[PDB]
Amino acid sequence: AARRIPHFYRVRREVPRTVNEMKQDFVVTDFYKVGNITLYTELHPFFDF
Amino acid sequence: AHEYHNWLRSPFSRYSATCPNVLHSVMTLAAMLYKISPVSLVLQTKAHI
Amino acid sequence: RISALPGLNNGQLAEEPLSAYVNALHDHRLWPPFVTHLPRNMEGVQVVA
Amino acid sequence: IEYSLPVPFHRFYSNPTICAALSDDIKRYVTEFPHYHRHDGGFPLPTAF
Repeated sequence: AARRIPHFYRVRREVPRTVNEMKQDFVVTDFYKVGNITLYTELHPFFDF
Repeated sequence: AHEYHNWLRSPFSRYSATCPNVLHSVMTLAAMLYKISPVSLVLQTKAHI
Repeated sequence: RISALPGLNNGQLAEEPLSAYVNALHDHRLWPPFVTHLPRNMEGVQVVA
Repeated sequence: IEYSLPVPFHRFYSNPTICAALSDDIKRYVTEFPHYHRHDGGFPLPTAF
């Protein structure tokens, strides 16, 4: 792993964000609004989907 | 002398001409440089600025 | 730190970061008044002597 | 700088600037995607991490 760290960044290509990361995007006010596409995932307080 | 095709117009110097010399005037000159465009509007509004 | 919204500047839409779309300090088309090195990014910008 | 090897492996302890200084591949990668030059996480850890 430590030696092939450079091989990962060698590929000049982008990565998708996780839904948890895209979910942090929203302010408390508009987390509940229809504009939050990640709501279909927030099913359980104690578990993430 | 091409003001109208310039990036910073007369209100910038009109502000900096009398602003007090504290850090807040620096931050204000920075926040005045927020672009006005649909992308910039959505980015500012989602942040509730 | 103030000028670019770090909670929303996470992406691109052209081959430019979103922070370039929100604040002029962050795009490469605006130049500082004084130059000692030329900038790395000069796609649509052309310099005239 | 010749004997040191960067390893971004955590949400913390993955500063893009340091690991870009230490390796040329991460330097190219960060110059490709300036929006990845961010410290809220979001900077892509390698596939193993």
